[PDB]
Amino acid sequence: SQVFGVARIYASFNDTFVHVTDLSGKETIARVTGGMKVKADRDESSPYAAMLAAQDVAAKCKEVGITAVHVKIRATGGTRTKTPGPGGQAALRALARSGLRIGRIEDVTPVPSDSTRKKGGRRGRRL
Amino acid sequence: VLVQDLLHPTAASEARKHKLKTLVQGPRSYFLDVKCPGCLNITTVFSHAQTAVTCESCSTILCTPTGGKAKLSEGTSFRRK
Amino acid sequence: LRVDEVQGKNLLTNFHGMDFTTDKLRSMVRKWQTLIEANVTVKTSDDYVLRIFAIAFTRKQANQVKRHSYAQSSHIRAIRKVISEILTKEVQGSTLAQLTSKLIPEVINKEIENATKDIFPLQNIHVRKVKLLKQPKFDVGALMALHG
Amino acid sequence: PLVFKLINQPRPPRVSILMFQREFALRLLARPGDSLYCRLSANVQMWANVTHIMKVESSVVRLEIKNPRPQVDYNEWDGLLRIVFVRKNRTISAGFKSTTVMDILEKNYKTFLAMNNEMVDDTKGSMHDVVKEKIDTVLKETDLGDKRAGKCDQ
Amino acid sequence: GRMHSAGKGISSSAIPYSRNAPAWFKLSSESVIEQIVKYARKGLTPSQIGVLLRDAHGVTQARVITGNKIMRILKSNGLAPEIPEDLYYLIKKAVSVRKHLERNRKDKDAKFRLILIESRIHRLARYYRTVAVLPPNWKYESATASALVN
Amino acid sequence: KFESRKIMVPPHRMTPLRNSWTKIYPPLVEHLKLQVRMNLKTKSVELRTNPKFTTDPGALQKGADFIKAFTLGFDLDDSIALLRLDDLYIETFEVKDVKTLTGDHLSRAIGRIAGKDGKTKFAIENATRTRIVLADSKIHILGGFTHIRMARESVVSLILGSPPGKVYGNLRTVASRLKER
RNA sequence: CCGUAGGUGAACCUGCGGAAGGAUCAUUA
RNA sequence: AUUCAAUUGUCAGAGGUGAAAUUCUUGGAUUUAUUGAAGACUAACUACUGCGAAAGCAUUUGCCAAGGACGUUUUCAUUAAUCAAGAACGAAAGUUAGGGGAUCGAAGAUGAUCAGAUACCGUCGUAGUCUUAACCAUAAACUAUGCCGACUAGGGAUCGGGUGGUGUUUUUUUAAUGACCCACUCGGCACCUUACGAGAAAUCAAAGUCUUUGGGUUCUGGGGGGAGUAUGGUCGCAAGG
Ligand SMILES: [Mg+2]
Ligand SMILES: [Mg+2]
Ligand SMILES: [Mg+2]
Ligand SMILES: [Mg+2]
Ligand SMILES: [Mg+2]
Ligand SMILES: [Mg+2]
Ligand SMILES: [Zn+2]
Repeated sequence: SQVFGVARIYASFNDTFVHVTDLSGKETIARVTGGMKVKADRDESSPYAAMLAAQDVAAKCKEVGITAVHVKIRATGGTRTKTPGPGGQAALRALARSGLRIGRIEDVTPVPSDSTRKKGGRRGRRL
Repeated sequence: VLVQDLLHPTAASEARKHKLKTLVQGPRSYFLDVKCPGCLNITTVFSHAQTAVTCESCSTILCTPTGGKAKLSEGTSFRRK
Repeated sequence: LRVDEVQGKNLLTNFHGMDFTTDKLRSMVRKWQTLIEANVTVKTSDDYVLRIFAIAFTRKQANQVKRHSYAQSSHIRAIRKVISEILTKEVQGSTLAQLTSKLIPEVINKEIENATKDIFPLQNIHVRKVKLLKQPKFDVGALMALHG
Repeated sequence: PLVFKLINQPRPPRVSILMFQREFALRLLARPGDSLYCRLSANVQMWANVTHIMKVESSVVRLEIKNPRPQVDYNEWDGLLRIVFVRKNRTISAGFKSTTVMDILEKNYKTFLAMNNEMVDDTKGSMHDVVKEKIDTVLKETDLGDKRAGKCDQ
Repeated sequence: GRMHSAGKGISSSAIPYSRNAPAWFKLSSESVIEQIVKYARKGLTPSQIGVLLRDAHGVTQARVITGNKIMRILKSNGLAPEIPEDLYYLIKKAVSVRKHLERNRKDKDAKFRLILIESRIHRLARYYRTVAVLPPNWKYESATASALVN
Repeated sequence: KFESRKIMVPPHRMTPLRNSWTKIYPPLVEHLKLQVRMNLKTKSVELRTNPKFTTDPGALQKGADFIKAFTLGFDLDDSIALLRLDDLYIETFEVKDVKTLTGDHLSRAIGRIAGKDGKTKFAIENATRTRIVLADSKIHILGGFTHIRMARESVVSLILGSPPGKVYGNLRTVASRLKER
């Protein structure tokens, strides 16, 4: 019937990546960062930048003609956190809002069996 | 519980407690007189027989040591004492 | 699934591996039961080298009062012995098409369920994940026979 | 680097009056058997005669550069005292074969033998040779290696 | 109690009240002591004579149907061992764990258990030397312990 | 032009699901105009749409977000706030991600984010427009980025072992220039 | 705070391992 | 999983942040996909818990010896309890000499910044972190509670063993077991109520059986500093004990 895409959302604390290609990771189709859509450095990972970036990805997918898409979402993984940030959630809201068909929503975050030492030390890392 | 007989307890509650905590210490074991049907002879076996006791003529394991009580052979009769 | 061969803008695709979604594993692990992981190193009848990871568990029975149902370590070693034997003879008695044809109707965990019912009550048994390790000398007619 | 700016300049002055922090003034006046002893103690104690006047906490200290400067290269001496002063409590033999110290030192040695044209063998140090063991041989050849950084003199 | 440990377990043989022979027992004293001596020519230690006597023959204890203990009617025949049973087993256990620790030199727990087992051998050697059923010039050494085992 | 999403039901919250499901479904079915089907056996909820419904593709994502919210401890008034607003999003984070704690250290960190009768939790919902649910090792804050960002600064103060008085002082400082602007 | 190590410092910071002598709300079986 | 290498696609960022800033990106960075190599680690399962003298101990399998508990109409017959001298072990960090050195990372090299909400921040990173041979003997090494023995409360549990059930389930045709239930029973980890009793009180099945003062035994304290300092001795390569 339709053509499904393979979508990736990578949600750090400081940007978001909305990055999609076809099956098996052949050649990347649309590619945005958080920095290119708002030039303010305080708003790299804003949900406004996330929705406008995912809207431009949806425009790219519409002009190449891909309607259905399969998405997996992730954090950095590893020693840092597991579930994605809210920039990924706003990206999901934008891609569903865009009128593009969605196929599957899962969470392929790279999860360790047993991690190594994180980059904070004994005391802690956040503030 | 200010007063109760420690001399004459009720026998339902007396063998109900531990082996060593009775008024006179008694075992809770017995002896089994076992008849395997193949040779028809009386063999007196401990109820907690901790070794592989065979019969004296046939090589039939009458009981195997399994922890507390020794399990007897299947299809084999037994008596108390 | 891995792509190998070209037929005029159409592509033959071969088996490569199986996995679950990670949220299935996140829901699937219970805080009040004992988790068993069993692993076996496999050479197949069709000269593949494979790795099979099977997961078994501990049930509540229909008569339980206990709020937790743990298992002793000798029980766990016995079930892991049984899963290794069932998986080993099952993959040795079959080839790749029969492995895929027994993956879909859950025959293997049914063999686990009725072969381990004498050891412990087991629940939610599936092989989780399939790895290819060695690929043999490349064939042609067997792959189109898999396509045919 | 506070005393480094007035240890190697052209046309050295007559005297040097200045106020610094007091603990650096303890480092310029540290005995070799002290925990206060450092590399800069050696740097003043054979390039710049120094004594303490006018304790102010801060300290005044007086410096004079020796006009007959002794012929010691500052780069190699500074590097060796750095790599034995950072590992102050350690010894000297195993401290050189570190991870990346044991690249940059034989880089310095290969530039040191670039005008000497010494043949680097296939024996080169992992069992008995110049990257691993001839370093131990030449620290055995001098007053260092077993005597630590809080005991060796000039 | 329970020295060289922290357990407080009570798990032991009870004894029945009856100091006389049981009524259902039908075997004679000369028959059971010739049973004891034919089990003694097989070289077993007196705990196993008691256990196989309890299981396959139904004898309650040795002390009731004859007037003696087990080695009273074993040195009456003069088949008593030259060292007592439990001390000999402690030597066997010590040379077994010494074999393990000469195999593996990093096992600290086996070394500390060797210290505990050696303490038990010293205490039992003191007691059995005190009664002088052991000669007074007997001292433990580990090489002579391996000699007495082998 | 149908679309169905599949979502997982926790065992810890299926009894308030069957308790307050009568208050859950008719607001979204009436106002938001969707279709819900259960699978009580397989812990699954079917959120489906139809061309006979209204054309609104983003509210299907919103409905999956309501059930994703209800997955993680969240009550129904925050579902009303998620109905009415759009800037309000969800977060999880782990106790071990800030500081490696074990056992009673974990219990005292959960006590520090909880507080005596939940009062430091009360102080962090009222002064920041956030909503707090504590799991065994997961922290959950709803809201917008200016709100949840100062909630981040407070909670990584508190789970680092800073005393709650400094949390209250920094909390009213950031609340003061929050309501000032 | 304790133990160890280091840069120092007018104070003091940092690396590794421990302790609470520090504040369990809500929810459920 | 992380890091790095090889191959792959594509285009203005990636990085870090109270905030910015450094770092490296037409030789296509971050990221996507196919592999490979390295060394650590053993998450979720994980507590309502287990073992060990303590420190400590979470993948599977095999071997090696060890240990508690229970059962015992076995064996020895006081062989016991506590401990100056002496001895074994002893977290982390440290020390010598090797192998390895992925991540993290005190020193150092670097940038900063802009304010008195403020430097926590970044990037390389040596030592180390890992292992082998030998040292070192300290911790908030904590249950802040010596060890053995007896008595003075129950009950909801649980872990390991045992006993019993015309108890359940698992079928094959009834059993056998395995799992579950009940009534116990010892022996551990813990809980909740009291008060007879203690304490200054918080609180406590021991912190009770102590002015109605004696079951056995080992160590320590005598107002606060000076001070774990001076000095002597002792061990250690030293740091130091
Ligand atoms: Mg003792
Ligand atoms: Mg006792
Ligand atoms: Mg105090
Ligand atoms: Mg002493
Ligand atoms: Mg001490
Ligand atoms: Mg005094
Ligand atoms: Zn017979």
